[PDB]
Amino acid sequence: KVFGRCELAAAMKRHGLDNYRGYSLGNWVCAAKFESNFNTQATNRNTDGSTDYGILQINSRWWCNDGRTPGSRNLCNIPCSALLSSDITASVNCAKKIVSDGNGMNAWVAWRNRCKGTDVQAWIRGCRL
Ligand SMILES: O=C1C(Br)=CC(=C(c2cc(Br)c(O)c(Br)c2)c2ccccc2S(=O)(=O)O)C=C1Br
Ligand SMILES: O=C1C(Br)=CC(=C(c2cc(Br)c(O)c(Br)c2)c2ccccc2S(=O)(=O)O)C=C1Br
Ligand code: NA
Repeated sequence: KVFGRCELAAAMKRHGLDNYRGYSLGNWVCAAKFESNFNTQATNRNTDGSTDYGILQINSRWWCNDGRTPGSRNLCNIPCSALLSSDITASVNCAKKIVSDGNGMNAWVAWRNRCKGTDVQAWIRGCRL
């Protein structure tokens, strides 16, 4: 499923992502735009041999199990396949685990380079929320 910008914002808010850990909703929409262009089925290999999955391009070295990444931790306790569903629940729950501690949304390079330090509230312009 390729979500619309506001469509995704609304689905995220139905899972309480708005202001999760202090990150306003636009941060997550901005991250999803530049990670996956809003496509839940996006998959992309990395130079370390891990792969990123789903609308937030969550990695298989640390977060999900894809059965082919040496030394994977699966800290979200989920098959990476689950992050490709049209239902964003699994991606949201894993994103919440990622942001629960550590470097927060800095786990996403795209967030750090494209979203951090900008007015991310622009990303929910014109969205009924
Ligand atoms: O900085 C990088 C970046 Br950027 C990409 C890549 C590669 C690559 C190729 C494909 Br195809 C692919 O799907 C992905 Br992901 C990466 C690559 C290129 C030539 C030979 C072997 C690889 S290898 O590393 O894949 O063996 C290597 C370095 Br170094
Ligand atoms: O030195 C190389 C060079 Br150059 C290319 C490639 C690859 C590759 C090659 C072709 Br051709 C291609 O069409 C695609 Br896509 C990827 C490759 C890259 C990453 C992962 C798997 C492959 S794999 O496909 O080789 O398993 C690996 C090495 Br090592
Ligand atoms: Na894995």
